[PDB]
Formats: sequence, C-alpha cells, structure tokens
Amino acid sequence: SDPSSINGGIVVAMTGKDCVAIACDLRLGSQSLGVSNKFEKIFHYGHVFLGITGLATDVTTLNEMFRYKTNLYKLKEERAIEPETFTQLVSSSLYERRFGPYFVGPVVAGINSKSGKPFIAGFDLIGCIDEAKDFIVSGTASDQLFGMCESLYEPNLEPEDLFETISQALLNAADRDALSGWGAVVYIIKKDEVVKRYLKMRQD
Amino acid sequence: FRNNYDGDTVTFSPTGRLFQVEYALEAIKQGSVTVGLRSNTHAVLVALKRNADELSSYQKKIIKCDEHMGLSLAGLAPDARVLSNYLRQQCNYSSLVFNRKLAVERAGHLLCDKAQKNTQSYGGRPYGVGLLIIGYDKSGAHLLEFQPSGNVTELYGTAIGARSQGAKTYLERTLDTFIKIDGNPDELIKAGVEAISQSLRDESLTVDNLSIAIVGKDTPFTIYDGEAVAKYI
Amino acid sequence: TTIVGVKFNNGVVIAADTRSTQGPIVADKNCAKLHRISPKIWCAGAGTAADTEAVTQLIGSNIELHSLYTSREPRVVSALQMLKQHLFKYQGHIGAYLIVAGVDPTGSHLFSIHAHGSTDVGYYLSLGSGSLAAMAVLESHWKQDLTKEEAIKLASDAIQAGIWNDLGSGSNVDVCVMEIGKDAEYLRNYLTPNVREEKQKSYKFPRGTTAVLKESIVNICD
Amino acid sequence: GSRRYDSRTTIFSPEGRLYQVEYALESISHAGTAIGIMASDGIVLAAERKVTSTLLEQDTSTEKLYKLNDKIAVAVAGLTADAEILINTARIHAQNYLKTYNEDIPVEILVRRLSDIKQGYTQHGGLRPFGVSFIYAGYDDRYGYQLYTSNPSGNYTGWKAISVGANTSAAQTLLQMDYKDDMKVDDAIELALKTLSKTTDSSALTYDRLEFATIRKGANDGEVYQKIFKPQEIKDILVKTGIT
Amino acid sequence: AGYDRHITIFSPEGRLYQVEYAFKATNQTNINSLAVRGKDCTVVISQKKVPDKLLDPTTVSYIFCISRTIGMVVNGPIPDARNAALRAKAEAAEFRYKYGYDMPCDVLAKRMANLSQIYTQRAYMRPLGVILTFVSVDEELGPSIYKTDPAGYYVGYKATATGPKQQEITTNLENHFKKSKIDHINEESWEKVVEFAITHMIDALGTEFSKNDLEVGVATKDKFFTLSAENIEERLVAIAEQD
Amino acid sequence: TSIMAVTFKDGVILGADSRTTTGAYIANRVTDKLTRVHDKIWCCRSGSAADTQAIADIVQYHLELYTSQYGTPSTETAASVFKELCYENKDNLTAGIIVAGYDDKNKGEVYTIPLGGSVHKLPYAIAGSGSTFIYGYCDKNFRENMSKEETVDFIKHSLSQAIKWDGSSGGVIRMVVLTAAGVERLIFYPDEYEQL
Amino acid sequence: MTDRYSFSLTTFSPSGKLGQIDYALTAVKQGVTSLGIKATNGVVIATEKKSSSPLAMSETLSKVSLLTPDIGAVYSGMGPDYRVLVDKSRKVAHTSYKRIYGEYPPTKLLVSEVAKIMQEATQSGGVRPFGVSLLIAGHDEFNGFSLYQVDPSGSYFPWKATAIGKGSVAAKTFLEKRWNDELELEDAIHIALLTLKESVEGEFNGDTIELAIIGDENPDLLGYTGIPTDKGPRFRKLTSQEINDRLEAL
Amino acid sequence: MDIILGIRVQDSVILASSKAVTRGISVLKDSDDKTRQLSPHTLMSFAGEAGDTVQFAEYIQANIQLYSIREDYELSPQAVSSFVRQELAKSIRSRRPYQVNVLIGGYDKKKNKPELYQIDYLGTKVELPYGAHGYSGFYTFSLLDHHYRPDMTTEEGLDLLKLCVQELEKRMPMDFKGVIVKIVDKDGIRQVDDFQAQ
Amino acid sequence: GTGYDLSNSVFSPDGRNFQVEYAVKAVENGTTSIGIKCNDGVVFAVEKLITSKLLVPQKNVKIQVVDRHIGCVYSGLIPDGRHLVNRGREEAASFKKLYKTPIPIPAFADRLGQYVQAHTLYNSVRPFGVSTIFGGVDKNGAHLYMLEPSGSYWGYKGAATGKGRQSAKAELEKLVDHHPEGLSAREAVKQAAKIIYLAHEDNKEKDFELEISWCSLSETNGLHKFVKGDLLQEAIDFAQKEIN
Repeated sequence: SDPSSINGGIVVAMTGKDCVAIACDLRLGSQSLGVSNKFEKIFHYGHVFLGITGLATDVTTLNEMFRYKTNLYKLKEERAIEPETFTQLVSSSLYERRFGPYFVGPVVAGINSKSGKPFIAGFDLIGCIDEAKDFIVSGTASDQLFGMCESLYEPNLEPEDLFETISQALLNAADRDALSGWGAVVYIIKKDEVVKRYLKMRQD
Repeated sequence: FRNNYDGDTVTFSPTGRLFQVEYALEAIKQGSVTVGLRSNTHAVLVALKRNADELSSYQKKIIKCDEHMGLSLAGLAPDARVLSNYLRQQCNYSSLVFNRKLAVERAGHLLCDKAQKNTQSYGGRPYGVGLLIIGYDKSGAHLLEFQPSGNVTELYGTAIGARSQGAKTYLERTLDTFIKIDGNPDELIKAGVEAISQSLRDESLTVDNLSIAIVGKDTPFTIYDGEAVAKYI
Repeated sequence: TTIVGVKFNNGVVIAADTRSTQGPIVADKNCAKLHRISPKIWCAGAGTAADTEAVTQLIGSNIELHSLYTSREPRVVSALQMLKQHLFKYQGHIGAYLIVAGVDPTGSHLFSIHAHGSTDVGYYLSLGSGSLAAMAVLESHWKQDLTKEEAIKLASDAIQAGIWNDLGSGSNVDVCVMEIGKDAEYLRNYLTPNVREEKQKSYKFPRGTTAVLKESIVNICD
Repeated sequence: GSRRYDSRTTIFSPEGRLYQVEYALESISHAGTAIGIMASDGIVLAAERKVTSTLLEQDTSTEKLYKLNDKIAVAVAGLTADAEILINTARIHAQNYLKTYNEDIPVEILVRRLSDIKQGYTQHGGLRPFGVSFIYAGYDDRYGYQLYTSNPSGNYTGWKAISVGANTSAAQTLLQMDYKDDMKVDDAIELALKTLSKTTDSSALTYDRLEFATIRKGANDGEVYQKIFKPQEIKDILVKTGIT
Repeated sequence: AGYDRHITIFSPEGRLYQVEYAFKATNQTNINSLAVRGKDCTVVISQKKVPDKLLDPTTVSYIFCISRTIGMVVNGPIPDARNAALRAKAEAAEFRYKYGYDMPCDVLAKRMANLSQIYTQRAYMRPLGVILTFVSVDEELGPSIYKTDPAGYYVGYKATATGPKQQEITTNLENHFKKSKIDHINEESWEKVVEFAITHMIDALGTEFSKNDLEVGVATKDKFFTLSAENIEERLVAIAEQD
Repeated sequence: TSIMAVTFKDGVILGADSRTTTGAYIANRVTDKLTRVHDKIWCCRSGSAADTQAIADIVQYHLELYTSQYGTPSTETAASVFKELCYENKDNLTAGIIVAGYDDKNKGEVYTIPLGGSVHKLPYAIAGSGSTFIYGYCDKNFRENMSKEETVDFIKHSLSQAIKWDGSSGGVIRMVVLTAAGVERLIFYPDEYEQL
Repeated sequence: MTDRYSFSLTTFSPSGKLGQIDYALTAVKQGVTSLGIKATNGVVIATEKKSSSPLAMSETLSKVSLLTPDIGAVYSGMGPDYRVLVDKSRKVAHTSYKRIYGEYPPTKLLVSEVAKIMQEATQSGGVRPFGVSLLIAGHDEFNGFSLYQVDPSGSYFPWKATAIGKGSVAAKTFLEKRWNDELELEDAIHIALLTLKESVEGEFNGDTIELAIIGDENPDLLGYTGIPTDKGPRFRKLTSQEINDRLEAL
Repeated sequence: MDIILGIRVQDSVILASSKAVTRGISVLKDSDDKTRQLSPHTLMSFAGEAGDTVQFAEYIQANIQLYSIREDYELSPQAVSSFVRQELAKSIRSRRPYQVNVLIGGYDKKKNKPELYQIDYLGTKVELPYGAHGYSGFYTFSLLDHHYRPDMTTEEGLDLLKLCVQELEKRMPMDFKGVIVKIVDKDGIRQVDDFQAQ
Repeated sequence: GTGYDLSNSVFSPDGRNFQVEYAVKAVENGTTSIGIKCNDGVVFAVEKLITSKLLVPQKNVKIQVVDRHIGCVYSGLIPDGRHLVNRGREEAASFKKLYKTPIPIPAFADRLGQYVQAHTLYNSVRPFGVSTIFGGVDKNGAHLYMLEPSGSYWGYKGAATGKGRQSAKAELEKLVDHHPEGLSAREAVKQAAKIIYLAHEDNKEKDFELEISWCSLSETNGLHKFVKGDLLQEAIDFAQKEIN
C-alpha cells in the first residue's frame, strides 16, 4: 500500500572536517521477501553524490533522469554541477510532479569544488529542501537513524572518524528495521578523493 | 484588369465586382434549363434532363428535401447535392426539435447564408449551381430562386439554365393565367411544360428526357419521371 | 508551525519558529518559514513546506518580471492578488497558508491568505498550530502605534508562546522587519532559546571499530 | 491571400533538384573550411575561423567545434545559429538513447537521426532548410572510430578524411593525395593543418584563426577522450608542424 | 521581390514601407491634437471637425476614456482608433484584476506599443494607421503623456503634438519651454492649463476656434474627463478677455 | 455570517457582522463582508470566503470594463453578472450574495442570490447563518420608505439579534449607506448593540 | 483570419545569401552607435540617447537594460524590436533557468537563449528577422566578466571590446588602439567615453549619453539584509552626474 | 499466480514457466508457453493480468525485432532489459498500467556471459543469479540459496530447477500443470522438451 | 510600385486601403436606402427594384430586426448584409445574456463597427460590400447610425446610402434645416416615403416597391415594427403626390 514501504532501505549523510559522508544499505525487498542484496542507493554525477530511498522503480528512474540532466548541464555550462545547484535541480524536478510525485526520499552530499565547503541536503517526495549542517536521514528506518545520529554525531570529525560514526549510525539503525540491511556501503568524500567501503553486517 | 482581380473570391475588382462569383454564375448558364411556377394551391418544377451520349442517362435535376419541399438544379451537380443535403438537415432539424415544418422563406435564408460564406473567405470557392426551391408551408405555395452569389428571391415562376430566358418571358406573360390554376395540378404542370419548351431549340422533350416535380395543399412533394410524364409530352 | 505578522507605526514585522516535523518526528530543527517575494515583500508560511516555498517563488518570479516590465517597485497588493488567484485555482490542493507583508510606494501592508484563496487584512495575525498560543499573546499586548522595537518584541513573544506551548512548534525565532523608508531586514535566528545541553558522554568510536569487507577509490574525474 | 508571398521552399526543379537545398549548399561553400581525418588510433577535427579581429575574444570562443556527447563531436560549416539549434536537439537525442538503453548512442544512429531532421525541412513545412553541414567525429564499441558528413539535404556518408565549407575541391584533392590507411593521429593532425594552410583564402594560418579537436583512446586508460585544443595548444602544434 | 512593400518584411534598404504608409494614414483625418502637463493635471486638445450636416456632432470624437484614470486621444481613421481604444480598455481592466492596482499610463502605452511592434514583425497582421497619446496623473509619476505609433515606438513627453501641422505646434511649444525653463505649465487649475493649451493651439495654427471646433480632455488625480461644448465655451471666453 | 440589505426612502443600506470562523475558533474578528463592485453597487457576502471574494473580484472586473464601454451599469446588470457566475458554476461554489445598489432613476435596489444561483429582487433581504433567527423580527419590523435613521436602526437591531443567537456571527456591525449624496461607512461596536 | 503565413519569409537566394537577414543588418548599420568594453574587473556598455525631439523625455527611454542583476544589454537598430527582445530575455532568464536551478543564468547561456529567439525569427513561418544587434555584458561566478554581440541571424561572439551601428568601423578601430588586457574598469569607462565622443554630433553630456557597467556587487542596491550570500547586483547604470564628472577628466 | 523461475549458471540462463492457464473454475489450457523470444540470444518469460500479459510481451518483441532490422545488430541483454524497464515504468503511471512481471534471460555474445534480469510491473529491475515472480520465490529461494554455485553446468542447473519444481509441486495449493523449460546460451534459445521426467 | 490594391490589408503609398474602397463601389452600385431620426424613434426605408412581374410583391423583405428594438437596412451585396445582421444578432443576444438589459444602440453600433473593421485587418478576408443604416430606442433616446465597409460609423440625424444617396442627403439636409425642433415618427414615415421616391430617379428606368419600418417610443413602444397596410399606403400617396 504505502509505496515508501514496499522495497525498504535507508540512506544517511553527515558533514565532517573538510569532508562529507553518505551511506546506504543494500536491500531491495518485496514486502517481507528479500529480493536483492546489491541494490545500491547512492549515485554520483561528477563530484556530487545523490542517495535515494523509497520505491525502487522511482529510485532507478530519478537516477536516470539526473544523469540525463547533469549530462546536458555539463555540455552547456562547460563545468560540472555543484551540490547547491544540483539540490535546486532536484527540488524543482520533484515539485514538477507535485500531484503525482515519485515516492522517494532524496539526499544530496558533496563538496563545492570552488569553496571547498562541505554540503548535504534532504528533500521530501515533492521537493522541499532541508539543508542541514550536521546530518540527513532517509528511508524505512529514519526514526532509528535520527536516534543514532542525534547521539553519535559531533561536529568537525576527521574523515577516518566520521566513517566510524556514520557506519555505526547506519548499521545499528538498519538492524532495528525489518526492511533494511543485507549489506551497506559508505562513501567518504574529500575535495580531492572519494573512498567507498562495503561494511560487514547481519544478513537477516 | 479582370485577370488581376479574378484569382479568388476574396478580391474586389476596382469597380466593386467579385469575378470568381460571376464565373460561378456562368456555370449555371451553361447548365440545362429548368422551370418553376406556382398557383395558390400548388408549386411545380419542370426540368430538362441533359444526356452525355445516346448511351448515357439523363442526369437527375430534382431533389426532395422534405415532404413539403424540394428543388431543381442547374450547374454543378455536386454542389447541388451539398446544398440540398444541407437543406435536408435544416428541414429535419426543424421537425425533430420543434415539431415544425421548415418555412420555405426560411430555407431560402439558410441557403443564402451558407453560400455567402464561400464568397468572403480565402481558400474556398463559390457554389457553382443555381437552384429553384418549391414548397407548401403554413403560408401556402412557394417558389424560390437561388444564385451562388447568395441571392435568393421569391417568385410566382421562373427558370434558369441555357435559353432559360425563353421560358422566363413566357411565364412573365402567362402570369395572370397560371397564378390561378388552383385545385388542378395537371393544368399547372402542363403550363410549366409549355414554359420550358419556350427554351427548347436542340430537340423536343421526350419521355426519358422530361422530369417533373409537384407539391401542394394535399400533395407531398413527389417527383415524376419517364412514363409518368408521358401524359404531358 | 507558528507564524505571526504585526504592524507598527512605520512598517510591519513578521516572525516564525524554526521547527519542521514529519508526524511526531522533528526532521529539521532550524528550517526557515520566512520567504522573500521581492526585496521588500516577505512571507511567513505554514502548511505544506514544499508549497509555501514553491508558491512564494513562483509569484516572486512573476513579481520580479512585472517590476522590470513596469519599472516600478512591486506592491504587496500585487503579490497578494497573484497568490490568491493561484491558490484559488487549485482549490486548496496547494497547502499554502501565508502571512504576507511588506512596504511599497503606497505604504506598509499586512495580509493573510489561506490555501483556498481567501484573504484577510489586520494589524496583527497568526497562523499555524501555534496560532492560538500566539494569538493569545497578541490579543493581550497589541496596541495601536507600536514602535519598531515594541513590535519585534510582541511578534517575538507570540512565536515563543507557540514554541513552548505548541508541540508543532519549537527551536528558534526568525524575524523580518520591513520599515517604510529603509531596507527590509531579515533576522535569521533572532532568538535561539533552545540550545541542546552538552551530552553526558562522547560517542566517538575508536578507529577500526567497524568491520569492512571491501574498499576502493571512486573516480570523480571524467 | 497569402499564397502570393510563399517561396515554396520544398519543391523540385524541372531537373529534379531541390532549389533551397542547392542554394543552402552554395551558402555553405563560403563558410570557413572544416576538415575531418580518421587515423588508426584516433580522429582529428580541424576548422578555420572565418573572419576575426584583434579584439575578438578567442579564449571564450567556439564557432566550429561542438561536443555532442563524451564520444561524439562535430565540426560546423555554415550558419552558426542554425547549427546550434541542431546541435542541441542532437545532444538531447544522445541522452534519450542513454536513458532508454543505458548505453551510449552508436555514432551512426545519432548521425542518421540528425540527418532525418534535416531531410524533413526538405519535404514538408514550407520552411527554409538549415544552412549547415556537419562533420561527425565519434567512437563506439561497434565500429570504433567513425567520421561522417551531413548537409542541408539530409544525406550523410562515411569517410576516412573529408572537408566541408570553402574550397572543398582543393581540400579533397590534397587529402586524397597524402592520406594513408595506416596513418596515426599525429600524422593526421599534420595533414589537416597542411591542407587548411594550402586552401586558406587568408594570408597565413595563425592559431587565432583555428579550432582543433581530437578523439583518442589514450593507451594509458582504455577509454575514449575528446580534446578541444586551447588557443595555446593550437599555437604550439602549429609551430611543431613547421608552420610556426 | 516587389512585395517587400505589401507585407512587413525588410526592403533592401532595411525599411518597412507598410509601417511608413501606416504613418501616412494617421493624417487622413486632417486633425491636429496636442497635450501639455499642468502642475497636477494633464490636458489634451484636439480639433473637432464635423463636415456633414446630417451627422450627430455629439457622436464625433477622437478622445477616449480608457479607464477611470487614463485618457487616450487618437490621430488616425476612426475604425482603427476604436479598435485601439477597445483593446486598451480591455488591457486596463484585466491589469487591475490581475495585479490589484490601476494600470499606469506609461505601462499601458508600452503594452500597446508592444502590440503594434508585433504587426511590424508578423506578416498576417497589418499595422494600425493611428498614433495614440495617453494621458493621466499617475499615482507615482504625476501628470503623464506617453505616445505610441505604428512602428511600435513610444516615449514620454513634457508636452507633444500630433497631426498634419504637428511641426508648427511642436516648435511653438518648444519655444515656450525654452523660455519658461520648466517642463510643465505652472498653473494650479486645470482650467488655466486648458486655456494655455487652446491659446498656443491658436497661435501655432493661426486659427480662431468656436466651442464646436475643439475637443478637450482633462486628467487629474483619480479621474480623467472630457469637457462639453459649454465647458469649452467658458474657456474660449476667458482667453478672449486677455487679447 | 449575518448580512442584510434594506432599501429605504433615500436609497439603500448594507449591513454585516465581522466574524469569520474555522470551527469554534474565530479566525478573524474584524472581517469586512461588505464588498464594493462599483461606486454605488456593493454586495454582502455569505458562504465560502474564497468563493465570494473570487466572485466579487470577477464582477468588479466586469463592471469596470462595462463602464469603460457603456458607462455606469444598473444595479440589475450587476446582479446579472453575479447570477451568471453563481448559476453557471453552482457545482463548485458556495456563495450566498446580496447585491445592493443606488441608481438615480431607480433609487435603491436589492437583489438576493442564494445558493442555487437564482435571483430575487426584494425591498430588503437577509442571509447568512444568523439570518434564520431574525426572520420573524425583520418581517414584523420592516417598513418601506423609512428614513436613513430608521433604517440604520432596523439593521442595527436585526443584526444585533442575529449576532446574539448565532455563534458564527459577531464582532462589529458594519454598514454602508448608498444614496445620491454618496457613500457612507458606519461601524457599531459590541458595547453599543449588545445592550439594545 | 488565422495567420496563414506558415512558410518562411527568409529563404536562400541563388547566391546563397539570406536576404532578410542581410537587410536586417542594414537596418542595424543605420542605427545609433553603441559599444562595449571589457576591463579586468568589470565591463562597460554605452550608447547615445538620440532624443527624437526636445519635447521628449530621454529618461523615459533606456537603451541600456538590465536582464538579470548581473547582466545588461544595449543595442543598435530598431528600438521596438529591442524592447520586446528585452522582455523575452528577462522572462527566459527565469523560465528556462532561475525556476529550474534557483540561480540566474551565466552570461553565455542567457546570450544563447536570446540568440535562439532571434534565430527562430529567421526561419519560423510568417515573420521577419529582428532588426537589431545586441551587446550583452555580464558576470557569473565561473566565467567572470564577459561581453557578447548577437546579430539578427542569431549568431553571437565574445568580445574584448567592440562597437555596432552607424560608426562601428571607426569606433572599432579607435578601440583596437586603446585596448589592452590590463584595463581597470575606470580606464574602460574613460576609453568608452572617448570612443563615443567621435560618434556624437551634438551635445555630449550625461543627459545625451547612456552608460552602464557590470562591476562589483552593490549591496546598497539589494533592498534587504540578512542573507550573507546575497550581496547585491553587479549591474549598475551610471547617473547623469556620474557621467559629467568623468567628462571633465576627458 | 503462475510459476516464473530463472537461473543463471556458468554459460547459460534457464527459464522455467508453468503451463497452466486458469480462468476461475476451469483450467482452459495446460500447455501454455509463457515466453517470447525478443532476439536470437534473448528470451523473456512473463506472468500477470489476463490480457496485458501477452499483449505486452508481443509489443516488446516487435520493438526489439524492429531495432534488430534497423541496425542489423542484436542489442545486449542489458540494453533490452533497460528498454523493458522504461516501458513498464511509463505504464505504472498511465491510465491503465500493464500488470505484467517478467524475467529476461539472455546471453551477451560480446561479454560472452549469460544474464538474468527480473523486472516487475512497477518497473523494478534487478540482476540476479536466480530469480522468480509471485509466490514462486517463497518455496524455492531457500533451495537456490543453498545449492547455487556460479560455476554450475547447464546440467547441474536443470537438476537444481527440478528440485525447485518438486518443492513447488509439494507445498503449493495450485496445480500449475508442470513447467516448460528453456535454455539461452551462446548458440541461442532451445527448449528442454524432456522435463516431464528428466 | 503597384499592386497595392490586390490584397485586403495593404496600405498603399498614400496610406489607403484600396480593397475597402473597391467595396464602397459595390455599395454605391446598390439600391438606395435611408434612415431618419425623429423626436422619439427612427424610421428606415429602402428601394426594392422590381426586376419583373414575377417577383411576389411584399415578399422579399429587406429591412431586418436585431433583438426586439433595433432596425437594420443596407445597400450593396445583400448576402453580406445578412451576414452582418446575423453577427449583430449573436452580438446582441450575448450582451443581454450577461447584462440582462437589451443592448444600447451605441454599444450595438460599436459591436458591428469592430466586426466590420476586423475584415480590413487581414488579406485572408474581404471587406463587407455594404453600408448599413441601423438604430433604435434605448434607455436614453433614439439613435441612428450608418456603418461603412471601412468599419467607420457615426451617429446621424438622417442618413442615406446607395445609387441615389445624393438626392436623399439633399432632401435630408432640407428637413434638418426646416425642423430644428425635431420631426415626428408619423411625419418621418411620410417624409421617408418621399425621399425614396425622389432618390428613385437615379434608377427611374426600373419600377420598384417601397419598404418602411420604424421604432418609436410612443408609436411602437420602443419596438421595431414594419409599416404595413393603411399607414403605408397613406405614405405611398404622400410621396406620389409630391413627386409631381
């Protein structure tokens, strides 16, 4: 019934010292039935990262849509799109379907190639933007994530520390959600490099 | 002159004429003669059907629009089909919606207005056919003459087509006479056939060559062709 | 949500709380409920966030184009007419409840618009779930001829009524002052009476605490 | 009526030719020359900027080389504005394809679609054709490096080396005289500059009057890379090839 | 080739003959008009000529009330003048509905000018052979005169004149302002501005006027109205008692 | 909502309360339900605030364009435009409107347009939730050709009673007098009418 | 009725010329001179306010228009065509950009949009090309300052400095002499004023000249405060006075 | 619903589809082939709403054949599955959505590897070693999760399927009248006409 | 050059629209018709040329009523006149539907004016080949109007158009001078009958039939009605008498 609880899954993003981190679980289920343990919910266009929780078909569609738009953006602007700009694009693209929305919970993370300033943002299914300074949670275990983040989080963590923090937030939240888990992947992002690590977790 | 102002109906000549319309009227003169006349109880249509070969038929010139109305054509057959069909609908509309037979004078107004539209807009062409409409309505018998220019006139009798002038002069003479042939169709029809022969020249009206139609007081518009018109030749 | 608008001797002021919720969960502890339509016409919005924002910027966009076209400063009655006719057209499906204020060539104005398109005029207004807490304060302290400072205090107090007494409202107080002869001044976080006390412990994890299966570098350069 | 002022841009001549297409081509023949040469390890696109001034900003300019995709680029000869209209719809077709199949659009498929659009203005609509000719340089995993050409008629063809615009005859003869199947990108770059240098209607061939681009598959990578040479880069290669 | 003079396309010299000939049409009525600005009012004078004795003089006018505040005088054939008037009225009414405030005179001028500019570019639309002079006392700009032509051009004036003898009236007005050094008639009452207007009309045209030779329109704060034969006669009398 | 329009000797007067509610909550207590569609043609609104405002705005628009072309419209013409909108869109509107205007040839006129979209010309009319309570009272106290003073009193009393019994009505009693003399605005506070 | 002109009014002549575009360019050549100069920290666009009568109020007619708070335009040719082009440009800046990305478009892209509008008037059915050439000057975060020229054909090109209209040939020559890549805004404004003096016949002062610049952000022209990131428009039209002051140091 | 299974072994993809076609009280047919060949090396099985089922499959088939002829080339299994997902993703937000779930099995001649794609009517696609639609997975996944090995020969795969089908015939309430099995490999698509007792 | 008279919305070098002028010719070439405004109404009359004895007398009515209070008569292409009346009828119906009150004559005039003016805006249409005299009684007075093919129209004291318009205009001017107080409905009817008889000299060759109608506040109650029987014969004689 609820399009946002059919497939399950979660995403979380955090800001650190000259870095940002975005993580997600890997489950794609069909209600109680687990279907895939390799459904990644994080994508990137240039140096901008986008996580999308919700109805899987929409997650896929929105990714294909943004690849399309950022591609033409680069061709015209002759430069890769920035987090702040992309966030606006995500918002207007979602509101454009105001009365027949995609059932997703988008999350944007990245660092502005010109100011180096870390950036993260969350949106509701119809485009409303939430630009947090600390963290953004999304998915079927968002209550759990809020709980984890509100406690585990502290400002200006170093890349190696933020990784521990965000992973523990994702991991323990997903273990309290029947529709999340089956793998997880964390992205640590810095001005010059991005490292992607797969975590080890329960498979039930 | 003319050649510069006769390319379409949307152009006025320096003198204030519409050549395309005039050219349309010319298609009528080239058409076979047809006559129409009425008393106070009946209205008759006598039309000379033209034949292509001697192996060809004599193309119909009379069309029924309703039980109380009909017309004769002179000019482009297709156009008459279009206009008579439009009149058939207008008659039908009046009956179905108002349970009222369409007045002949009103049928004329409709025809005028339809034809008028094809004389003021680019892309179209005027109708190339003349029509004689007869009918018996709530105000008696009626005869109308329709011209592609959109001009429709009510008369006691008239004719259109080639040499139509012969019959028209005859009728303008016989007026006081036939205008009183009330209660006797055979007489009105004979008078009509006499007016039409005033425009003959090529041959003489034969059996499969003559076509007559009548409507009146207690006579639903009916068309007579062939053997049925024999007793008039 | 708690939003108020208060008229004062030479202008108008609008304030709002900063809490954002999804059911009983606080999604954003500091979201902006104040919107700029033109430089000197601002909006306080309640209802559906995507909507207050979207409607605020659509009309704002057209107001800007109208301004350039007419070579005149935007008027509040214009932003108001464009907003209500838009909201009315959508029969309430665009959940925007706004308190629109501002100054223009004709003076200072204060209006309220509901999702269905009806508008109201008054010297003090409140909307949102804190609506009643705020209105109690306004009904108790408003008076004709308030000074810019008296108004900011009153508006600020009314938002506080909602922050403390309404579960739908919380966190900080944003204010925007529009005075007839000057620039409009937006005071984001004019008040921050809800700072989280220091935690009882640090939850920083020793590095290596998380089990990792695979690792790789992501290619960001084309 | 209107019929009076209708040029009837889409009719046949008694000889069975398309007036407008023929006249559009005539127009194109006066455009700065553009050349496309395909080597074994890459493709070269070179073009001569028609008309320039001391004050013309060459760093922020691009009137002949456009990127359509990450694997496809084109050289323009004719009306810049017209070309842009086409280029944009071409860029969109590429993305649609990508979104539908999750694969980059094969070079010909994109060239054919763009050509069909041109062909359209030729058979219906009563509009004038686009005064533009394109040279397409691109790569895909089915035919590798490809070089195509399309003109106002909507017709397109494949080449090893080709030129469009002014003095194409002279250019074509010079290319058909020194082109060899086993060429190498660097060899092609040289042939291109040489050819343009001999067919220019201008005094000399300076960098400020050129645009250069290459689509190579950098051995140290394994992928296809497009390079739209910068003013300085052109200035450099212009010296090395001995044209200083 | 030679059709570049029938529709609005460029001539080899870069001209639009149809627009030029449209300007020619504006003088077809052989009527002159002028507008001047008061201290807080705007006045427009226009010759009224009723040749046919069978005409109802009260229905012969080239001055229109576009809205409560905007007045428009037209130099050109009446059928085109009325077309323009209707459009202007519709535009002014719609604007009020959409934006909540009365359409400014200068804005309505721009809008009409833009509409005209279009007939200039699209081939199926012919330009209107009229010149529109809009007047009012704008709530932001005060007394205002904005005029538009078949070319889609428009601008504001301190005062202006239109018609066959436009040039004479213009240099007359020019001279007066070079003298006064101000850009308006420093009078408090519109009546005197109307008298000033009529006077200079007489000097420039070198003709005397009766109460039926003129047409007068006046715009003030929140209202634009036209004078009657008797309201004019009163004006004509006053100017007489000074000469 | 409690509204009424009464025609008297010198023209007509419109009256209304100023309360708007959303449930038992009084959202606005100084609402102006007397809307101007023309200089001397006003209306009393009842029903949906959004609906009646939108309707009024459109009518005002129509009468302003009508005036630009045909001069001042009759009160009947105004009621006609209101009716056209209300009847033609009866499925999507909830508007009860009383049209009142002053003509020189016709003096004061009152037309009532209830939910269905039908029009009714009357010596006076009452509508709105609170109107139900004053039907008896108004029918026993209305008199044709009253003076401005008597009328203002008939309205002040009627509406104070409407307000007394109807929780949906309240605030101040607003009035608008339409006569040859011009347009006059009146307001009466609680402390005055509550003790009548 | 109904526009029945659905065919092109601009076609290819046997020589390959597009007559209507050529003629439109001719109309531009008769137009009053206008120019643009790019400095290192700003751009300047100027033109002459050829008052078509002393009774006309030259202020109620800006030849220099703001398109976005960081982009301005000026022209040479048919004024009315320019005016509607300006309205369309301001709108397209929103509809095709601001409403999608939440930020104003970069000079090149808006120029691109404007160019597209003109290219269409060169091929769509039933219309004639625009009779103007525009000089658009702007600034955006990733491209800094830029200056573009857009012709009736829809073609546009970036410039360091250039002039269009009546005395464009001479003015462009005088510009080549004084331009270098180290000019400060004031220097360009100065050169602009000198270059324009040659093209002006009569009065040359701040009331007969129209000049605007694209320089630093003018927080004083924002209208509000409280948003650190919003610092004001870079576009600023000079006042009659500001011009005269610089005319003395001419 | 019907049975729709798919397993991707070492060098081929295998699709097993029930043969029954029921309409309420009666089983109208017991030899129904719920499959359509989209191209020489790509097969698609399907299950769902009565008419939509075959209408969609044939519609897709036609489109791929048209592409094949236009380009004289066979789209990669990946390409075909993306095309199909998009069609279903459009359909879900249309007036009357196609209620069809599919399994696309194809051998990529370029990569020289078999591929199995599972796409439901919402346009939800995922690539898998083995997959199913409907209730089929509930009875068989525990078995596949156990015995599946990436290096299985086509023969081992057929045996694992047989085991799956037996579990299905035992615990499932409906009589799906057996299954038709098909193999897709480097050499094309062939049907295992002998599974009624393999 | 020339040809400025072949398309409808074209301005000739002297600012004229020849096609409209040519339309006026068709009008002059038509029957003469007139209108006389009296002290509380208006009278319309027209000449009906009897082409022959075959035309049923009193039948082919020319004057037309719009709504219930407006009369219309025209000279020129008859079908064009009907078309215009049809539009006026729709025009009037719409006005009454929205405003309830029947359309004021002035308002009605501009409706016909705007419509006719509209047919001089495009070359896709032809101007109306008729001049129309129409009017009636409304909320404040009687009004008489005449509308030209150009769309031009004014309020008249008396009006005439057609073959013998000059005779008419002369006769009308006399009445205007000799009755500054205002003719009466009864009187205008006779006067009209006369003026048509006089103006019929410019067509004295053919015999005719007279047609009159009026709209008087006191005589017809503000409703347009045709002059029939006695009142008609009485006026036919009043003319026959003063024609000798």
